[PDB]
Amino acid sequence: DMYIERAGDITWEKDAEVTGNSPRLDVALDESGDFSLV
Amino acid sequence: GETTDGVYRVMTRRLLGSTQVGVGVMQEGVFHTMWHVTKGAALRSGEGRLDPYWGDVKQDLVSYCGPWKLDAAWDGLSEVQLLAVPPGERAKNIQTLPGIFKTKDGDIGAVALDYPAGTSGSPILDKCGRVIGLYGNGVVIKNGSYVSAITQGKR
Repeated sequence: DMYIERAGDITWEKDAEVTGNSPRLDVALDESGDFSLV
Repeated sequence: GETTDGVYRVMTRRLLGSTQVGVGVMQEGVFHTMWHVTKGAALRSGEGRLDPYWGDVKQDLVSYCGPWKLDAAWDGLSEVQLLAVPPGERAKNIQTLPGIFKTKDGDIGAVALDYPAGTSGSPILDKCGRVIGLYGNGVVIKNGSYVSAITQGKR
């Protein structure tokens, strides 16, 4: 038995913490929806 | 029982207790999440039931009550925001510049953000508040961290 609960609005925040890099990766997508590096 | 718009946690009533398995987006009367979150199982919205409408395992997407409504995409240049809804924590916008999944069929945006496996399905937003994809399907890179594709469906 699964159920959903509201978590908030879908809005861009004018003061969000910026983090994470921007890696460019060659990947492949198989029939089962799995990504894998090349 | 509810069709309002916003971001939602996807919870389960398992063995003993509740547990957040994923996150979703309700928009235009349709609930959008990732397939590995619900596995095509119906969801409960209070007293009303949400029945799967469309799903694709390769896309890793599922929509309830109607067709996929999210059609925005990353512009390849600007920063985006991950509207992460982790288990037990309030929804938070995490701004980032996406990387690139260079595939056989083209480039796909990817956010190098690592969050609990109950954040799966969290929307990724552009500067205009549009959902350009969902968070939760990606790769673990050569060092051990996680990189999620910006998984979007077709409208």
